[PDB]
Amino acid sequence: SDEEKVRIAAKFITHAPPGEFNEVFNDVRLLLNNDNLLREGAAHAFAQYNMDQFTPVKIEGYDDQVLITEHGDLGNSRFLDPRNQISFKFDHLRKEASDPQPEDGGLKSWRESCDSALRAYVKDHYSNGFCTVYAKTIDGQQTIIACIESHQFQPKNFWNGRWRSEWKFTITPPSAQVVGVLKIQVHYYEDGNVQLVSHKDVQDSVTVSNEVQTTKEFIKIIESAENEYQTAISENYQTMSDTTFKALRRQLPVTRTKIDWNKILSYKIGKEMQNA
Amino acid sequence: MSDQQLDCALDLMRRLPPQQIEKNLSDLIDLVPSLCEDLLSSVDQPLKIARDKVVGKDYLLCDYNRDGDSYRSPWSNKYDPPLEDGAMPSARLRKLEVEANNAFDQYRDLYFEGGVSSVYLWDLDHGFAGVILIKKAGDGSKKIKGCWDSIHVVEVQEKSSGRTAHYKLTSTVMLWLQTNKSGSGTMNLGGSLTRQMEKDETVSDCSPHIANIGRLVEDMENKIRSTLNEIYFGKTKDIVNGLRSVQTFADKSKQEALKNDLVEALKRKQ
Amino acid sequence: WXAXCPA
Amino acid sequence: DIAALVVDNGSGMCKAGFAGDDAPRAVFPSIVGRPRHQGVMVGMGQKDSYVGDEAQSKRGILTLKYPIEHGIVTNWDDMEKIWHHTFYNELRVAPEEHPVLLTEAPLNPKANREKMTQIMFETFNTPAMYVAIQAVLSLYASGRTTGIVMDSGDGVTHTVPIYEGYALPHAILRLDLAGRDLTDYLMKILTERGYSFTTTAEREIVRDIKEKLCYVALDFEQEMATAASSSSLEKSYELPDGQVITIGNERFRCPEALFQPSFLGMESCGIHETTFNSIMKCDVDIRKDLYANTVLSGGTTMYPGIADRMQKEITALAPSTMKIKIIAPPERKYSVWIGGSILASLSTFQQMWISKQEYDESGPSIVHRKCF
Amino acid sequence: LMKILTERGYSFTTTAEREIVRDIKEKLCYVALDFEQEMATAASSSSLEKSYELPDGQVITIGNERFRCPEALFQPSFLGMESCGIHETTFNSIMKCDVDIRKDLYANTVLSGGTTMYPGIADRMQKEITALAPSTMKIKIIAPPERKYSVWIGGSILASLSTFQQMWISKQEYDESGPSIVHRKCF
Ligand SMILES: Nc1ncnc2c1ncn2[C@@H]1O[C@H](COP(=O)(O)OP(=O)(O)O)[C@@H](O)[C@H]1O
Ligand SMILES: Nc1ncnc2c1ncn2[C@@H]1O[C@H](COP(=O)(O)OP(=O)(O)O)[C@@H](O)[C@H]1O
Ligand SMILES: [Mg+2]
Repeated sequence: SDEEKVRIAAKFITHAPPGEFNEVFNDVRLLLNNDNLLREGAAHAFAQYNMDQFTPVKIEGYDDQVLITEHGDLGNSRFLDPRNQISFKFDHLRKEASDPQPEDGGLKSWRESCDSALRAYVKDHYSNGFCTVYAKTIDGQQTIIACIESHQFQPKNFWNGRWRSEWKFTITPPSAQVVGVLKIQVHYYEDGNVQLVSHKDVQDSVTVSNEVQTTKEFIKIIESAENEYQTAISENYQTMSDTTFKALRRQLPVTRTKIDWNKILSYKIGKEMQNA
Repeated sequence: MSDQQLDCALDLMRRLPPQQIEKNLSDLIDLVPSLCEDLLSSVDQPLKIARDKVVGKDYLLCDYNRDGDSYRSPWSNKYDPPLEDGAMPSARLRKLEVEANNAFDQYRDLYFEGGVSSVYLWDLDHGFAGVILIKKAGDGSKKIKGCWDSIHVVEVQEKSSGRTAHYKLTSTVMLWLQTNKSGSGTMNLGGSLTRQMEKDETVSDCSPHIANIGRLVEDMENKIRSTLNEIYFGKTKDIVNGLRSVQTFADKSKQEALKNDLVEALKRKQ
Repeated sequence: WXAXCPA
Repeated sequence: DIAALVVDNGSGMCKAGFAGDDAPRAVFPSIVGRPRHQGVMVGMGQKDSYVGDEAQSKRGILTLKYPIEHGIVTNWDDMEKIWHHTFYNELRVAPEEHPVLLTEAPLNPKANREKMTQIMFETFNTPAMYVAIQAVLSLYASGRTTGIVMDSGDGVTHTVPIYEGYALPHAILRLDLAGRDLTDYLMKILTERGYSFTTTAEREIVRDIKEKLCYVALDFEQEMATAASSSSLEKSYELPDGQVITIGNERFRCPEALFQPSFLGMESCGIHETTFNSIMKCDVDIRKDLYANTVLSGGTTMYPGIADRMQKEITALAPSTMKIKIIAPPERKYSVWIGGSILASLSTFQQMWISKQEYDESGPSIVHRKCF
Repeated sequence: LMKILTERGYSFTTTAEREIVRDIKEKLCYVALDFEQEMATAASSSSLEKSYELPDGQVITIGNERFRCPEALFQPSFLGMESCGIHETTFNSIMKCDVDIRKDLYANTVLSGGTTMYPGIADRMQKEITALAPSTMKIKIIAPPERKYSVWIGGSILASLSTFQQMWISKQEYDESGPSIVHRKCF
């Protein structure tokens, strides 16, 4: 059925490697061979993808880009920038912002206390990343959501990469839970395809003060946590060749010398004595 | 448009997760029906272990030992399901096919420490061309979870002088890894690769056709696994590093000043 | 031996 | 006034001199010798440790220890003897009034450089010092601001791609295979014909036999067939006791271990694949610049025929549109030192010495944020 | 032993007498567990001396010289040699092996051949190798009570295998490539 064929299209599209949505989309369109079906069905899948990517976009005439997220989804293909307190229509196919409208409670103080400290963490540690503080109330609890994205794409060096991150804090006086999720994807396509995909949960708790100093607790945790996660990854790639990647296949035999294909019967005889 | 459909479908299989290629490729076939026989015969697939009940050694399934909807087991030379008119190699080749199945079982044992392997052979007008299949999966513990899939295609141009032959190998390697720790989270690495090479080695009683390809395969797999470890240890490492510094890196005036002085001095000196 | 050591 | 001192002090040999000359003043084997037997004759002078060239001269009664192993200092109380000998017996100048430039192989533990600067400041009282990367200077010695330097000292190997002077720290490939491993493997393969060199002194005999006769062949299998079919690759050597040994196949089997480390029991890649990975690990817009300006260096690259062999291997690895060109200077052995004498003699480098005042106000760790 | 026995006043220099020296060695000498403590034991009170009778009927008496001969295994400096003892030799040979397999190596360290049949060599080897290897590792010096012929026993076991019935270099094979064929077949 064209519903299932379109369902298979959403499968393929929503797994597109970061920065390669357009290249997947053209082939999926041409293989489906129906722009009308794809324009009526896949408009959900494109939105699913642009949220999963925390897609950054430049609002025209404004000083910083904004991150497309479910935490900013207003329906109608509108999204919120909580920094300027304005919403825009977003083109989920073209990645264009349009129609900036005013989109003005007690979370404001927190929204600010956090955002400048978060932009300081971005300025300190990210080369070309972005961030946003969304804020919401859940069952009367004040909930602050801090989002980070970084993405380098180089279709002339043949590699694409992304480092997304999301954090939650909920005011539970004199304390809070801290929930973090760190997500990475990367792909290299020079004469072969190699892909890293990796997600980590982080969780901790904090003791409250005024909003300002409480924010510096939040950032000091996030800094320590991302520093440890990236450290763990660097040590892991410096250790896999002799442990994990060594598990699947051995770089060289226990002999530490290539096989001597003349002698090949001799390699039986140890295992003969395990039956003897 | 048909090749434009075909070249676009092959661009999909470079831009998907490699853990589910045998799922995505079936899905791509599921979406379009006109490309069934092509992509099963053109792009690679992870293998499929079937069971031998006569002798009791596992083996692998591909298109070269396939006749109709059955598959030739190399350890018994009988198709399962039982066919009474299949495709058999010559009595010259059955001597070699067990010999190459002895050697690449031994290359399976020293390098992988487990897994399954298979060799098949078929004939050409002036030589023989074969296939070497190898699969090894995770042993059961969680840091090992993932599979390796090696597929080779050799061909041999036996020159009628009887001294030297022309060897040609087109290898591909499918890989997927998943490691889990408390500090590193959950890394689901993986990928794929293909290469080819040639050789003109002499053939004699001191270096037969079994020992000739036996140096050809384990050299190419070493040249493939070494540089595949230098894509992980290569780009996918410092791409992740090149996305922030743990350190506030300062300005560089005098370092750059020394660079400039060196440049100016070497404009005369060189 | 021939060089170094007797044998 | 005062002229800066340059001291390589890499594995195997210490090369030191004054900055401004075109050759190191003193080159001596960086070893330390302890007497293996107890003296019986008095009134003729007895030392508990011969250092430098004296040790190699009297190696027949000494146990010889190299203070550096694989580029990492293993016994500092002998490295201090090495430096004291360098300063007072070869250069003949007190270090307390001469700034010094030292070299370090890349990717060496931070504790090594830290202890190095701490010793150089607190024991020898030098007014100021600096630590440069051992491979970067060798690209200055050739005048190339950009290019890939393959340095292969006697004990360590490293390939460093450097563009516009700023070396790329993400493509610096280390390799533990070097001259000392080639000496060990040469001993092990000499055992095949019946020659057993096993003592610490005889390692210098086999080391000299390698530095003199060994050579890298273009095609290994063809040369193996040649050395098997006839006796035209036989060469004779004369030990320092008069015996005459003869080596055939072993002449090129030993150095070829650089290109196939499997021969030596090493899982790593050869030096040609290492250089190709160092060129492939960087951008695709400068990969070509690196291919045309490949600079060799270090003593282990002084083998006859390594240039053509490296060129063949790299052009077989690299694409067919890139032009390969191996730049092999005629004085590679001292290339790292020469490049130093340039860097120290620059009129813009004298604002980069770690001054003793700066040291005491910031501790040793300042070396980790002053030297790149 | 032919050298250290002179300090007592004995002279064996003839090849016929080297056999008597070998017989005294494999009858009285024994490795000590703490060489310095046994030296102090011998210097404190003579209770280690044993009487041996040559084929002439003289009654020689070796005391301290019992363990000074086998100790030369662990300290080749006594023989004017530079290399290290047998324990450090085994330690370096093991640490040259692949890291993953080392865990099983330290458990199956086996002594063999004649010279390892010294009284007390097992405990000494174990102490030395466990003081050299880390404490997490399990050191087992397995010493078969018939290790004088273990090489031949293993050769017989290997030769009796049907799988080994194809590994014999045959005469007709020898005629093809000359004696050099031995370098190819044998590992
Ligand atoms: N042609 C050669 N063949 C073999 N070994 C050589 C050759 N040339 C130099 N070497 C080795 O390299 C050493 C010189 O290296 P050098 O340039 O001083 O760097 P390092 O100070 O790290 O040893 C020699 O002493 C020798 O062991
Ligand atoms: N208990 C022992 N103490 C000292 N030496 C011994 C002992 N047992 C055997 N040996 C010595 O070991 C050697 C015998 O070892 P063996 O296994 O026969 O090897 P080989 O065949 O090379 O002699 C002889 O020198 C013998 O005197
Ligand atoms: Mg050097």
